[PDB]
Amino acid sequence: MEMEKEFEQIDKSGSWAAIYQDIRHEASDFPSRVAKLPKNKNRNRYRDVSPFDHSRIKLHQEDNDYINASLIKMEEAQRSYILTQGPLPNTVGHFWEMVWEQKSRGVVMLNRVMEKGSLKCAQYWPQKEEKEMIFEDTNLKLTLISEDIKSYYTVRQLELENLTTQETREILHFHYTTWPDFGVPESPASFLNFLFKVRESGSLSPEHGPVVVHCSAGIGRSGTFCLADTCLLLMDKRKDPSSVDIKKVLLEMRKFRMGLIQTADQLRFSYLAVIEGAKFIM
Ligand SMILES: CN1CCN(C(=O)Nc2ccc(F)cc2)CC1
Repeated sequence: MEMEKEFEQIDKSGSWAAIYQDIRHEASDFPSRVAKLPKNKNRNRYRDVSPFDHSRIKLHQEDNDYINASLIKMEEAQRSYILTQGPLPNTVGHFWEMVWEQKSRGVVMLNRVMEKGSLKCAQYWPQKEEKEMIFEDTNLKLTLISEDIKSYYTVRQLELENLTTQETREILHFHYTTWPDFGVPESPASFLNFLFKVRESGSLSPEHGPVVVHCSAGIGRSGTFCLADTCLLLMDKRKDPSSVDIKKVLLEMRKFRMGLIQTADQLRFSYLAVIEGAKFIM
């Protein structure tokens, strides 16, 4: 079926939970043996969210190459993304090592450091220009260059220096700051505006390594971001845009990381975002 009318048909019939449970039943199951090794317990935020072995990002290190991060490679859309958990106190150096080694240009953050009165990720970037951060375990230096605070999101320019080689690179930090503590946004308008700002920066384009996207677990809000982006790109590329099937795209993405889209409300919000976004594109 088309999307917008499939949408009203699920609303009128109140069957979002049944649609979402079908997706969960059909999703791929691949091994995640490296994630479950005992030496990696303090590298995982949640015991039930792990990268598959076949798609995990490897650190360029011979001691321990493990990070909770996955490469999502979308062949028809010609887009790639790295989806990862919010960094932990003992993985902030690994996080920036990955950004460096994968040649990423942008980092997309969809959570606040504290939500619901608890810490959802480490404070992994500097908040003042004159107070830079040094990650001694991976030999990197990170400096805040500029910050632009808007009503729904903040954009930061950061300098990452590889202290072994003295090479430097400019990294863009795109921080969506207004996702509610509970539920999903009422309108997709600010989320779509944010997606378009990431696109306009070049961070999603083939001349760079894959964008790094995270929330707390790296599957819920993060899944909504890449699902909406890929569906809108396919609607531009194909002769028949009504052939784009958001459930099929989501199942393809779940071949590369488990659990993408965590609730039926997140699934409905993803439909809404693609539907409204397709009208603005034209
Ligand atoms: C002001 N300009 C913007 C480009 N720029 C940069 O560093 N790009 C980049 C390339 C490759 C990579 F992996 C990360 C960033 C700094 C100079």
